[PDB]
Amino acid sequence: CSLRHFACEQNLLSRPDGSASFLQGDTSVLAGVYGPAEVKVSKEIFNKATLEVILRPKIGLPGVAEKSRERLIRNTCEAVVLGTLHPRTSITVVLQVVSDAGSLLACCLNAACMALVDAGVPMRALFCGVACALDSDGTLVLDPTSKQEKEARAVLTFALDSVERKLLMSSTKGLYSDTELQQCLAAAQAASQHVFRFYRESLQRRYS
Amino acid sequence: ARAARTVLGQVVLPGEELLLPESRVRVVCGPGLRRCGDRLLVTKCGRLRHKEPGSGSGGGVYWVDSQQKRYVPVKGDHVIGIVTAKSGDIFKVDVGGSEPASLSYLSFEGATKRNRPNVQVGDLIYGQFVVANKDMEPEMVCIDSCGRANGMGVIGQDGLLFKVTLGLIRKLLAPDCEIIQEVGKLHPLEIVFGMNGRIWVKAKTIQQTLILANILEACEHMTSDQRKQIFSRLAES
Amino acid sequence: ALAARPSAFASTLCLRYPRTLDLYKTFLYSRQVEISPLVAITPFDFKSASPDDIVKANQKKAFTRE
Amino acid sequence: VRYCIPGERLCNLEEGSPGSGTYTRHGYIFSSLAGCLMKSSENGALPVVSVVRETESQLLPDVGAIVTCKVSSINSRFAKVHILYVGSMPLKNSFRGTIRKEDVRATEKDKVEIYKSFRPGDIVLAKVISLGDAQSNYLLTTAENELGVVVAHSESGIQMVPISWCEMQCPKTHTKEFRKVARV
Amino acid sequence: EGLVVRCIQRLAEMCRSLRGAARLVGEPVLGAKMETAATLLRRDIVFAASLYTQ
Repeated sequence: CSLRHFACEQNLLSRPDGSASFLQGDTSVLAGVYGPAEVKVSKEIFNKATLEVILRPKIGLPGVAEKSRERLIRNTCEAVVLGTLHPRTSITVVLQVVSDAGSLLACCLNAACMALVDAGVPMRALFCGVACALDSDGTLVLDPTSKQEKEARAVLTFALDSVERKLLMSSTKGLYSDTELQQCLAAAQAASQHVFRFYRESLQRRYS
Repeated sequence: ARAARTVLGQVVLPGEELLLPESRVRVVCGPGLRRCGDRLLVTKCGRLRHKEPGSGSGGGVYWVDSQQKRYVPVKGDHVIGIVTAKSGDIFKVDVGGSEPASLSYLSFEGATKRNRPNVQVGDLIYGQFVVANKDMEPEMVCIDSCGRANGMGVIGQDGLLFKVTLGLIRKLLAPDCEIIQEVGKLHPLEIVFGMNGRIWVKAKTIQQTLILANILEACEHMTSDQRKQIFSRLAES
Repeated sequence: ALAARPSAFASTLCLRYPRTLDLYKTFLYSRQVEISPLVAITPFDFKSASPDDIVKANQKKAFTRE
Repeated sequence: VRYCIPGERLCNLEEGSPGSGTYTRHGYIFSSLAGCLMKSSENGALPVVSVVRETESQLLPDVGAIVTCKVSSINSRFAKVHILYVGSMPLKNSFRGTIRKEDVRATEKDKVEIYKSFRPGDIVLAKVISLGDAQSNYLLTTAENELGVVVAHSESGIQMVPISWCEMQCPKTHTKEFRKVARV
Repeated sequence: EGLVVRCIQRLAEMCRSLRGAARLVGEPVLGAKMETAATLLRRDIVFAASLYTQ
């Protein structure tokens, strides 16, 4: 098990408030965030903000699947953003899929996290994305590729906190037993320790 | 869990905690910090800074400074805004936040029910806030504390208004900043800064106003000495 | 015009859903988990001025305007 | 006791008079609800017959009615609210309202700064005066000694207490703020 | 200089009334120079009036 090549770039676009492109290997996702701004009166809430997440694929038009994976991303960012400090305003997250090579949701979560961090939004704790794919026998592989995803009998994706490494989001494909669910959760907890180091080194370099 | 007074000038991350000195103190946490129990929590990236003037008293505030574009109104700031409407007997002005501000016809110098001031739609005004809490639309007055407008009101007749990030504004408004003196050595200039991320410039030639507009947005970066003098010489032309 | 008796689907559609020892053990609450106020006067008993009433009775009684 | 259906013969115009939620035609009294048969004998004979369900799930406001509300947002010249209770009973849905800067005090006076009267998040007791326009729909008023904010809330989530006719104070940090306190 | 200000405030009324005539005819060439005169005439000494104005 070994995470593949990682790269990231910040402040690409001049129009939004914060931009961050996160590509992990061959797959890539671009994201941008507009800071706290005005909100339609029919959707505003007092003592809280409103999070809006929309996802755009590269081929075709969004359907039921993209909104079902938009709820997860919105309900994951909702648990780490201190909205009470900014009521009667709106926070929006937009995700664009540039290339797909496998484990897209984890790269989308990392793109969203780096865009929120770049945009200067009050946050309670950072979050990560780790995807596991155990093969037809039980050999765990971390950060797989669509070649291995096609052959694998089960694919799992987790979102992990940056404080005590708890579980925030979980979407699973395939059938399995609980023992290897525990061992892939432990592998995810072991994997996030390097992504958070990549986060810290990137922001330490930014303020050089 | 590190302690304060030790990680000054160090890049921090959201979710980290730090220990203020021991005997709870009444030091108020700043923008990117929130006080929980007898510890401080970090909610914004940036760099820890502590400012106590000259004495062994308080004398001291904890605030991180980061780079961002979206502006949140703060009470007592000089903010440049642009008029949008003239509804009722007020002047709604766009400052760059979530909601527009609100002037009054008598807020200007020597304004009464008869000698109202001429304010159109789509004009830029220099003025400071007096109420900026998160409970109402912000409201700004535009002359002075005493009542003599010290350069405030409607400004700008033959200049160029551009927009920069909050970092460059913070960097320029420093007592040990030599940016303006050296930049004005080449091209004579006059500036009116705004804490919402806007700058008004007026050089002599339109060409010089274009050059100053382009070369001022890059002074937050491109560190001085080995780079700034050579850079100034190349642009001298 | 005779009314009739129900059948399964209707008699299940019309269902009203309205200590006895301990079961489902792990799901109890104990197993899963100074204030000196110096309070002011508790209410304000309005025993005092209430300005609207003041200005009204004031002007009506006064009734001088000079 | 007997119940009703929204039409039946009840009484003659000589054997009683129509009451609440009823209509009459051709010299007879006809029911208009499915509630209970109530005959208020009162005094003077000829009881005013009426039918009342007595289980009000929803009720439309009127020209004059006492309502419990909840502020949503405040402006320099009005304050949008949400009607929550019609007098006593809970309301299944929520309507909207607007308190102009003339209905705060019982004098319809000048000054009366809206900012420190109806801070958002509070619960107030007010009375309607009209059926309103399409911009402001119910046009509530608090121009009375008994109307105003009744149960406030602290800055940090602590039940608040009345301290005066215009000032309230926090019990924990002893902080002073301005409201429009109604008599209890 | 006691009748000059009164002559001024008499002139400004007729210049304020010629705009309604230029609008009635539909000739804004004059209705524009009357607006310029009206804004060019309003000074601050004229509106001083009395002591306890406000």
